[PDB]
Amino acid sequence: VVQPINGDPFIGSLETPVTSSPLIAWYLSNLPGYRTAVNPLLRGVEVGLAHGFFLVGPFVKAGPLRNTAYAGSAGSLAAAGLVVILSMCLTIYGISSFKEGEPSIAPSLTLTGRKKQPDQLQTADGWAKFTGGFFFGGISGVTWAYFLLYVLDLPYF
Amino acid sequence: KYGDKSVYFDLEDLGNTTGQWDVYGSDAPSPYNPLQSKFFETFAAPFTKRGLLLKFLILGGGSLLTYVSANSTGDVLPIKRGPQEPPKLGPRGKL
Amino acid sequence: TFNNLPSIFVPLVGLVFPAIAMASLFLHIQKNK
Amino acid sequence: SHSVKIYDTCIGCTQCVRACPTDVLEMIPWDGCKAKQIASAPRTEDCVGCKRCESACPTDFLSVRVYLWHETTRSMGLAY
Amino acid sequence: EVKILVDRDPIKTSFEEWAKPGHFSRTIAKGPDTTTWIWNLHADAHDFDSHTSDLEEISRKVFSAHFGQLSIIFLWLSGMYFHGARFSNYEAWLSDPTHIGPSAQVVWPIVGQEILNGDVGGGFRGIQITSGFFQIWRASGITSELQLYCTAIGALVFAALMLFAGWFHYHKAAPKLAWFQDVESMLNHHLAGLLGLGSLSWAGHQVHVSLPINQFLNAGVDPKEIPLPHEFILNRDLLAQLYPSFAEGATPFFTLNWSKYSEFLTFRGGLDPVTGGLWLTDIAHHHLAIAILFLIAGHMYRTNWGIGHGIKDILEAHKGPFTGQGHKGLYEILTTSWHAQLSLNLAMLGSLTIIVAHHMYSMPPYPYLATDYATQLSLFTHHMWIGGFLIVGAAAHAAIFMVRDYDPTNRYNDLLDRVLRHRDAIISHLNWVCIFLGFHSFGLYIHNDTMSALGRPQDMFSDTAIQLQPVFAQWIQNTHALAPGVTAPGETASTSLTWGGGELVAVGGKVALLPIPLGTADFLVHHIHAFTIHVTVLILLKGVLFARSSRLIPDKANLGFRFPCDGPGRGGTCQVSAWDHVFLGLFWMYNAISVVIFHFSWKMQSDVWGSISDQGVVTHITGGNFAQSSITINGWLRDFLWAQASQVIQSYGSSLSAYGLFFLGAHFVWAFSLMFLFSGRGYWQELIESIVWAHNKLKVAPATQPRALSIIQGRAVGVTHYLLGGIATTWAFFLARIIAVG
Amino acid sequence: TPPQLDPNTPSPIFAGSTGGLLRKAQVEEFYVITWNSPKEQIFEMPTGGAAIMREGPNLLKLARKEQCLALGTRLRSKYKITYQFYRVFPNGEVQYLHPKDGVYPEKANPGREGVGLNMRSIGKNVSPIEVKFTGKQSYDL
Amino acid sequence: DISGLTPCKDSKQFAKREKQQIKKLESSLKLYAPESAPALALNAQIEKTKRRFDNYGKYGLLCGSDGLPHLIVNGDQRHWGEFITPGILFLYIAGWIGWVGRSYLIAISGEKKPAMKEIIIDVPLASRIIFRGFIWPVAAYREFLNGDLIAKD
Ligand code: CLA
Ligand code: CLA
Ligand code: CLA
Ligand code: CLA
Ligand code: CLA
Ligand SMILES: CC1=C(C/C=C(\C)CCC[C@H](C)CCC[C@H](C)CCCC(C)C)C(=O)c2ccccc2C1=O
Ligand code: SF4
Ligand code: SF4
Repeated sequence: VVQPINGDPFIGSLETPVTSSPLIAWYLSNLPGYRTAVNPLLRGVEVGLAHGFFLVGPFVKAGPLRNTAYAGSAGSLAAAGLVVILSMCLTIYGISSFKEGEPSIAPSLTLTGRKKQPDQLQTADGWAKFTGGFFFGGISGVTWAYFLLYVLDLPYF
Repeated sequence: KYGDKSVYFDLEDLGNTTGQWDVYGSDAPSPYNPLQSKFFETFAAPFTKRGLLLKFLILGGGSLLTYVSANSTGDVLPIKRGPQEPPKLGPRGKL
Repeated sequence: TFNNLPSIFVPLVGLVFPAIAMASLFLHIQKNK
Repeated sequence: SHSVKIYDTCIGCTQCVRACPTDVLEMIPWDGCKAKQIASAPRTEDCVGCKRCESACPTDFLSVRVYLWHETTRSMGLAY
Repeated sequence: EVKILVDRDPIKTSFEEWAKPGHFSRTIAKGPDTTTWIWNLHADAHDFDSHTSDLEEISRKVFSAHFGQLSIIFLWLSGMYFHGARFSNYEAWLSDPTHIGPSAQVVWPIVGQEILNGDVGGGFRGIQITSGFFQIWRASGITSELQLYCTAIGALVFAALMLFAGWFHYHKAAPKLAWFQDVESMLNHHLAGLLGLGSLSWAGHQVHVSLPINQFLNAGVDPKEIPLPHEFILNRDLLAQLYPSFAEGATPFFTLNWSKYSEFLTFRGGLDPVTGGLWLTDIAHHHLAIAILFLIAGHMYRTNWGIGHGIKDILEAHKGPFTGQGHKGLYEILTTSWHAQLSLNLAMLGSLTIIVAHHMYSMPPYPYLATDYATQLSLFTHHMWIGGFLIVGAAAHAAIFMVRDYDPTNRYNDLLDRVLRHRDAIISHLNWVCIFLGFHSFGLYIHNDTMSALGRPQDMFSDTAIQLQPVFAQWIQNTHALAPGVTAPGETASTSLTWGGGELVAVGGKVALLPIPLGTADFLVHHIHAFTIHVTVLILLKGVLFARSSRLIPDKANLGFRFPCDGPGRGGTCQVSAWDHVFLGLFWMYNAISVVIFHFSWKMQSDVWGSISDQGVVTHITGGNFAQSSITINGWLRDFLWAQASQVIQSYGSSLSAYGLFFLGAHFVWAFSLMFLFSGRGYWQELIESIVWAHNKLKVAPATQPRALSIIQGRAVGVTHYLLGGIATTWAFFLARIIAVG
Repeated sequence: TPPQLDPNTPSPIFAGSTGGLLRKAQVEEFYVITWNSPKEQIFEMPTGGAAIMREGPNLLKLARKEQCLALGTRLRSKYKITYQFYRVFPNGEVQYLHPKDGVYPEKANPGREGVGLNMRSIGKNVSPIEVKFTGKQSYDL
Repeated sequence: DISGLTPCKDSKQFAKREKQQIKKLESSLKLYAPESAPALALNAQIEKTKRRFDNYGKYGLLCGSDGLPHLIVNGDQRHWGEFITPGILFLYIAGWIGWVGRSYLIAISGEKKPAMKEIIIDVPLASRIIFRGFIWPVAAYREFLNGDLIAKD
């Protein structure tokens, strides 16, 4: 049931039932980290939305004043602050890695071996688009979950 | 020939021998609705410029942080309240 | 507003200036002329 | 990368080369010893710095001599 | 078939090899060129796989060495029984086993050390022991120093017997490899005969000796006017008056009417209220049932006849859902590697020692053990340390198997190859879960410290704060508190009282195991324990898997199991060997077991151990401060280390002055170890060469040239002194505290 | 001597391990070793595990030179076969590496020159004050 | 009375320390029968304590405000017995040892493999050499004057 990676038994990995299952290869390929054909901005928006929609949870329900009246009103600001930290993080990552105009450093071909087009996420402008998408989608998700925490009634976490 | 029986050193196809495969990179087309995509492409383009995003995040995060700390009343955080108690004397009178 | 000045500067030196310095020095660390 | 300089006190025992796990060293012909050979060091750029060459050099102090220097990915023993 | 397979006189008994030192190898049987020769002599002293490269001579050597170890253990037992005979207050302890400190050591009055002979009680001035041997002897129904004296002579007889047996099985008539390599017979005998008949004969002792004498002592009887055990055997009216089930005889047994034997083989769960131990009827039934179990288990493997199993036949035919095609070749490596077997056996023996500690604190099997808090603390602490050490030895010997006794050409296994192949996934996920565990346990402690220091106790991780309750362990306690009513109706009370209920078996003014509660602090410290265990497993399994090759040194198996490094290259390879990994796993086993015994001592001193009043309210030693102080490291520093280490500093004067002294000296040796771990051989060799100049200038130059310790030997001396000093500090602390408070 | 001109020869039978070419092959140089095994047999490969090298020519691609030369010494000492490995940069230009003259480096083949060789005892090196404020060190005169 | 210290036979704190230790021993003596063996050992310790304090009284020990015998190691004759008369008795014995183990090392210095006598000590040779260091100071003195004490490299 376990198989060497792509048949090649001298690359540092293995085709297991965890990393090579069709359910996983469908899930881990159709999520915005690996949408190599679409432009990096839309998938970055998806990533930011998914990461800001939930980051408000820990800050609002475990924060320093979660037991007060400004529980969500301050936890959501804290999550927006972490989003403004992490967009800065991605920004400096893209600045240090890809300078201004180089071609993509991504894996060129796929597992089978067909000449797939290089992922534009790993370019300077591409990762910059990803940073902008992450920032916008993260503030979007933080504010949307702030909207939902007081609008929609849940028994909470 | 990389696809031969136990040959993994095709020298002209050095991406298959080095392990340059995209383990999960799908070249499948845009899944989102094109109008939603256009909305995000127009509304997030201002954040695309990196040199103008780093400066913006620095001078916006620092501004919001030095602002929300300043106008934070004595109900959010207690350091801005004060003692709110009679100050007790130290040892040996006060010294 | 002089008891409010610690609230201005302690974040600006402790959170903001460290972010500035860490970002700038990380760029200086990875630069290539 | 590193700097594996050898000295003329070498006796041509060929143990520094038989210990070298990166082929930094190689015996050449020479006329300064009973064995008529000495251990050169062309592939210093492949030197990891393990000093097995000088943990096998049977001289009073040493003939082969590893001076650690600028560390590259070949000299930092990196398979990644 | 399984023959005897021995040979006569393989090695000549003589003192010629006593004379020439280091005879057992090639590079040591020449003489000392340096002083490293001595260290390499003692280091390779029992490295029999290095002396002779055949399993026959190795196996003879380890067999006779096990005989020497058994002679030593019998000699030590003879010593303990004898010191309990002539240098003890065992009679006075039997008369009053609640206010008389168990003492079986007296010091000589020479330099003022006579004050170590304390007022333990019973007209006896001596050292209060903590081995619980008095409790064993009351569980055996001894009641006389003559019996301890004669079993001491018997243990000396057995020590001489084992020494003669080692001499005979090395020098006069030694087995050959066909005798050791057969393991179906070894398992069959060690199951049916050693552990089966051993438990059977102990159950016979208990049924015939321990139960009557302990029932007499519990009823209240001076141990002098108590009938001897042979009177219980011979005089049937006596033992029949104790248990009328004996009046019928073994026709209850042979007609399978065992229901009438339920007067002395009860399943009476829980502890004996009169004495705080377990019910010796329950223990006799236990050893009997265990005897039946191991006796039917020791007839499983095929030895010489047609019936049975082949361990090869089992392992080579064990297909399954997850890599069952493997398991082939394990009979080869385990019957051709003493290091594989030593690793496996040390792992399971140390884990059993830990199980032993955990089951002796909670189900105290000996009478008046739970109320001798020094005995309980010392036993748990001891067996915890022994288990951790034995597991770390399992690591060392797994590594020594991986380096030396591993040949994929001849002795190939599918499972071990599959483990070595994805070993980086193993160590990566284990490193990750170690980081995760370190954070979400110790960082919880740091959060608690910060919040309590910032004046935010509402934000701590506690029961009066953010609660991290052990729901699963609490649920297990709820079940086992209710288990004997529905799931195990044969038990009148639960297996232990740590679960719950209105059960508090006090024997005097002492508790003996009320139900241990599990709060937020217990969650925190149990995750600290899982953490320290996982980091120890990380270090040790990492040394095991990377003993042979890595991305750094792909020829490590050619460098050996126990080598310092491969030089400063590759950045540095300082502690790359598997020996260095067990050397670090020793420090982490120390951290693990030290926090384990700290959890134990504080939890018992706060929630269990204490006094019981005439109104019925328990006053603990520390006072229940584990749920509020053991959430912060400042509380461990304050309410545990600073608070409980008051009796070890006030120890000076009273008998416990030695524990005071052994505190500081232990504190020293630990620090003395830091001279070795931090430093390196080069500085000390250069200092030594300056001192050698100073000696050459006085014609006092030695011929054994002074060399600084080997790098590996510096690390060994360091970890040795470190473990000694830390463990002796904790031993002094524990014993002084618990002998001065309970 | 002319190099041996690495062909597309087969590889050993190996079930795969976590010791292969991660990123030092994608963007930097990786290595490849070729050995002629007279018979098919099992051998402990340096990336952890145990592979079965085939009869005739075999080829194994490794991540660094120490893996190649460790495996080569184990082959030459245990199986007594003649190994020779290369270095292949990610653009090509396979570099012949190990023998460099056809004969192993322990043999004093003529032609190879003296490089990294001081014609002095080791303690006749000048002090660092002599070479201070100069790009040279005390072991390059 | 040097260094502001009263003698110990006159110091009230010294006698108070004696009485305190004696009462501490007697409070442990009450728990045992007066004819029993622990009681007799405690009484022997009591007489040992009493004569210890008496002997520190009579031997000129000086006691401080804490009431403990202090040692005056400066050179005053009254207190030579505290440091110098033992100290010489050390430097003799110590210099015995080093003069023996050195001499032994010179006697096994001229062997073929002299290291197998470091780990396997020639008991006859060592017993011949041991008493050479009885009157070691004159041997060391003369060897210093003859130059045989310091190797000439
Ligand atoms: C590591 C242990 C630990 C833990 C658990 C906590 C927990 C907490 N701390 Mg404490 N703290 C710690 C260590 C820790 N601390 C240490 C070490 C220090 C000092 C060095 C402090 C100092 C400190 C201060 C000074 C304060 C806190 C506060 C807090 C609270 C709010 C944290 C916050 O902003 O939420 C943000 C949390 C997140 C962003 C976490 C997201 C993680 C998600 C849930 C992981 C999900 C993974 C998912 C399962 C992956 C698989 C699925 C995927 C594939 C989809 C929270 C109760 C605050 C407080 O008092 O509130 C009570 C506060 O003011 N902490
Ligand atoms: C007096 C009887 C006698 C005599 C003359 C010999 C003579 C010999 N034996 Mg045998 N042997 C004997 C008894 C004897 N043995 C017994 C009783 C046992 C069972 C343990 C053995 C088991 C045995 C084995 C397994 C081996 C020998 C070997 C040898 C030879 C080497 C001896 C040597 O250098 O070690 C001298 C060593 C010592 C004197 C050390 C004594 C260690 C004892 C047993 C333990 C003491 C531990 C102590 C309590 C703890 C330390 C405390 C301390 C810190 C204060 C030599 C021919 C070896 C041989 O020929 O193989 C090449 C060998 O491998 N012997
Ligand atoms: C049913 C018979 C039987 C019994 C009782 C034992 C018992 C034991 N064996 Mg095993 N063994 C057996 C059969 C048996 N063996 C067979 C058939 C083989 C060949 C396959 C082996 C091969 C074997 C090896 C290779 C080793 C042992 C070891 C041990 C001892 C382990 C230490 C221990 O648990 O201490 C508990 C201690 C005791 C119970 C005290 C023992 C006292 C009695 C007198 C000896 C036990 C009976 C014994 C078999 C001798 C019979 C009489 C003799 C005159 C022939 C233990 C005493 C190990 C050991 O310690 O080495 C010495 C060891 O290395 N045995
Ligand atoms: C069943 C138990 C068992 C057995 C049979 C062995 C057997 C062996 N071990 Mg293993 N080992 C064990 C348990 C065991 N070990 C445990 C529990 C640990 C963890 C600490 C180790 C860790 C370990 C390492 C790390 C190494 C071995 C090695 C060895 C071999 C040679 C040992 C030697 O010659 O030293 C002879 C004996 C000594 C040198 C004496 C040791 C002195 C100890 C450490 C001091 C402690 C004594 C005391 C408690 C302190 C107070 C003393 C007092 C006087 C002040 C031998 C095969 C070595 C090996 O095979 O390498 C090739 C090796 O490197 N072992
Ligand atoms: C107190 C001393 C100390 C500490 C903190 C550590 C910490 C660590 N050791 Mg080390 N180690 C130590 C002593 C220590 N060690 C000693 C004395 C030895 C002697 C042999 C070793 C030997 C050793 C080995 C051999 C191994 C470790 C491992 C580890 C790690 C496991 C836990 C982890 O990562 O969880 C999370 C981190 C911690 C629990 C550390 C404390 C941090 C706390 C929780 C709060 C953090 C606050 C937060 C980050 C804010 C920071 C401030 C901000 C301004 C940036 C961690 C880095 C293992 C490892 O690296 O692999 C996993 C490993 O294999 N250690
Ligand atoms: C202190 C120290 C030393 C020096 C330690 C010495 C050399 C070992 C101690 C040897 C003892 C003192 C030798 C004397 C014992 C003899 C048996 C002589 C007995 C005769 C009388 C002294 C009784 C190292 O060599 C070293 C090496 C690597 C890492 C750390 C260290 C390290 O910390
Ligand atoms: S090891 Fe030393 S002596 Fe021997 S060949 Fe090499 S340089 Fe010469
Ligand atoms: S410091 Fe010591 S252990 Fe580290 S590389 Fe150098 S010699 Fe080896």
